[PDB]
Amino acid sequence: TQSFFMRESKTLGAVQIMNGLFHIALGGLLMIPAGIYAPICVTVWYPLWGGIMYIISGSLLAATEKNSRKCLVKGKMIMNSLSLFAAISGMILSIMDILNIKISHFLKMESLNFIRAHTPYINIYNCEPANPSEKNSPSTQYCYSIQSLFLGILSVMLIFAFFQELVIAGIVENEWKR
Amino acid sequence: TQSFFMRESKTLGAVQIMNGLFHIALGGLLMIPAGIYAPICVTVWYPLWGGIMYIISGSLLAATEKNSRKCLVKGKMIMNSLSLFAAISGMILSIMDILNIKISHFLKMESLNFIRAHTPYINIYNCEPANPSEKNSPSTQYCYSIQSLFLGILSVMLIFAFFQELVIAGIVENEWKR
Amino acid sequence: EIVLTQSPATLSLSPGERATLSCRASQSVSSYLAWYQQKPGQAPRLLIYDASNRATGIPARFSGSGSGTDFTLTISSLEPEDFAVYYCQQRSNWPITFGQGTRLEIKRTVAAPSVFIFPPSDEQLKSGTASVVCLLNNFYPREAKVQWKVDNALQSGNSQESVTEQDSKDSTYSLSSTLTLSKADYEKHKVYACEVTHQGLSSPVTKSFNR
Amino acid sequence: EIVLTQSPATLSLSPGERATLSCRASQSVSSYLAWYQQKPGQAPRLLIYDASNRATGIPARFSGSGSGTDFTLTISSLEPEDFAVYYCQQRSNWPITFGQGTRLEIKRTVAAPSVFIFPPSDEQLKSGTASVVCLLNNFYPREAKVQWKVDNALQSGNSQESVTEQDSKDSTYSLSSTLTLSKADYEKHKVYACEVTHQGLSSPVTKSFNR
Ligand SMILES: CC(C)CCC[C@@H](C)[C@H]1CC[C@H]2[C@@H]3CC=C4C[C@@H](OC(=O)CCC(=O)O)CC[C@]4(C)[C@H]3CC[C@]12C
Ligand SMILES: CC(C)CCC[C@@H](C)[C@H]1CC[C@H]2[C@@H]3CC=C4C[C@@H](OC(=O)CCC(=O)O)CC[C@]4(C)[C@H]3CC[C@]12C
Repeated sequence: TQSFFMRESKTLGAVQIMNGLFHIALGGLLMIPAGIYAPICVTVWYPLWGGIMYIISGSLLAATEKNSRKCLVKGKMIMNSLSLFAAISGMILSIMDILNIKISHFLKMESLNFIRAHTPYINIYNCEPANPSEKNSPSTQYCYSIQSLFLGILSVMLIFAFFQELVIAGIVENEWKR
Repeated sequence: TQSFFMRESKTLGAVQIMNGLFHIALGGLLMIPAGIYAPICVTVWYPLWGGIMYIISGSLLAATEKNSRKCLVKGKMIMNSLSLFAAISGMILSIMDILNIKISHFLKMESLNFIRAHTPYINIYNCEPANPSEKNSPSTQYCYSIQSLFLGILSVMLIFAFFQELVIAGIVENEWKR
Repeated sequence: EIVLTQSPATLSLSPGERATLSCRASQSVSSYLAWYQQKPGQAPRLLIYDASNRATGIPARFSGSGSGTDFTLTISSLEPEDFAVYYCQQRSNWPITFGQGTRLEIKRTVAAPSVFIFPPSDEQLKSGTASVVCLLNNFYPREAKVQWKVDNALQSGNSQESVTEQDSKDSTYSLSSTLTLSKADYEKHKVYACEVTHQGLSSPVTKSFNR
Repeated sequence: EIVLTQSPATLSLSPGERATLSCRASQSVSSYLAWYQQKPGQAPRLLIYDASNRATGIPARFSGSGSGTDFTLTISSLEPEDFAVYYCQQRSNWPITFGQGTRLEIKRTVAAPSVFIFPPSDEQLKSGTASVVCLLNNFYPREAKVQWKVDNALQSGNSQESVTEQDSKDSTYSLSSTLTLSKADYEKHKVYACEVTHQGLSSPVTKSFNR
């Protein structure tokens, strides 16, 4: 409840633009052709409007001093509330797709046809050799490698999304005393 | 040559701590077991160098106001010089690994033994069916996902290293007029 | 490669509660197994897989588990549709090997068998063959010792016989020994007879007819 | 599946500059090809691959390219170690098919052949066989028409012959027709002779001996 960040709030909104840039860059980098059943990050298009929202929030603090009325003094509340809502949706999707990977199939999430035709003869959710022998096969090894890579990138996205939500929650609790 | 960032340089150094955080996070993420011959960035341990050099600079710019002597005012030139040299090496290695990936073998960069035992049976530099037929086989068309992932990781690494070098060059040029 | 051995079939199961069999293997198979239920007249049905999970969509009162080379399964409920063959398989190394089959019985009391004779007919012999049939019915169990003798002499490698199924009322077994015989051998032989022995008779009995 | 046909061998190559052969295929093969150099007495050596890149570590004065079904290669330099067989292969679809072989010659002038006779020996006939040899030497080219007649009668399917290599001085070919013959047939026959024809003779010549 200690107020010590209001006077040094120039950087808090200054970093958000490049936070959104990083988020949208990661979302774009995650759009590599993988297989048939794309993850939940595809069917919702969350990274696109999430990064747009973050960069708009960062650019909102371009002029902290009072310049105009009803545009730089009234939007500060709706914008932070919607940013917090986007953040909580971010945690919901992140926890769901971090819990659904180590357990069996839950939902479908079909990928679009333009990228599906590139790699239509493989699956990403499960790959079993269907034989107790030949366990030391390149197919299973490559599956384990790519699954570990996907898990790592998802964990990285989780950690930085959580940090972004923490700073957004701090900045939104700065304005109002509940 | 127009000096307009000196008075508002707090953000420029503020973003550097978490830029180094991004650098070290990417370095840790890229260290998943992937193939037999590790890339050049593995044996050089560059991400640790970049992260440490960036975080120590961020710690240096914690207090801009004159507080002590010979510690917060003398190292501002050695720090900038070492950061610039580290960035120079950064994009030198970046261009090296982005040029050696589409051309034939140049060097080996043999990986360490602890990761060696886990992934013995797959190559990362080149996968070929070794047969003119069976082109539409998983073992042939099922490398391009990680190929594009590595290409994108290297590209974003190069872009962010270039941006960091640009901002550091601007900062050091602000200090001294050449 | 891998060969599977099964418990002996035709197990005498009184109408009680206990029912247990086994399926062993020579080489140490993996932990996971598979048991299936086979019924005649239509497609078979799944029974249990991995010896740790129940059936999907079918209620299962069975209890089967085990590890290594010895496995035990037991069923306590008595339903009128469980009397069928049992198959055990393995999936340790390709190619896989299948079992032979164990069929359960109903514990029916023994019945006194009967005999009959039938000399060859004129139309039968005019075709170029002569067959004599001895009818066996109302006997238990299906195992029996029936042979043929001609002129007090023993012949082998000439009899083909098939068994019947069990009725839904009394589960009565029937048999009919039939041998195709040549005309030339039929002409030069005098005495034809068939002999049957069973637990229901204290002394062998034979029937003879005049040609 | 894929079958490869080659240009006819024994091509007459005068000591000039031009030297060209071909290797065709029935089905349309892929663009990439492979040509190899084979030498007798030791391991062969690479010649050219993909019809677009030179040899690795070996200087190459050759010029071979082509596409589709027709391919052309030409060599202008004349070295004393290029006289060998040529092999063409393909790698379009498994299994691969190999060629037969084309060997180049030296353009040696024709030489007059000679003939000889040799009656069977006492030690030879005592073993249980009798062979007569007609020696052929100093003839060009290797192709020749030699046959045997006994008592002015023609026999077939009894002659086995092998050819020799070429010397490093004059490249002279030699032949020696030898047929193993039974004693019983040797006793009852009168006249043995062998006949040879060639471009160097204007009329067939034969030699006979008294038994
Ligand atoms: C605003 C943008 C920057 C957000 C990020 C979008 C990219 C992550 C996606 C959008 C379309 C995708 C592209 C769609 C198609 C291809 C074709 C693909 O090569 C092909 O398949 C050739 C075309 C064919 O053979 O059909 C290379 C990847 C690429 C460029 C994809 C790369 C990733 C792209 C650019
Ligand atoms: C906030 C944004 C503007 C920062 C920049 C992000 C993108 C504009 C850049 C970053 C890395 C670039 C990617 C680097 C590598 C590739 C690989 C490339 O793959 C191929 O074309 C080869 C296909 C194959 O044959 O495998 C597709 C484009 C892509 C994703 C590039 C798309 C554009 C990306 C995502």
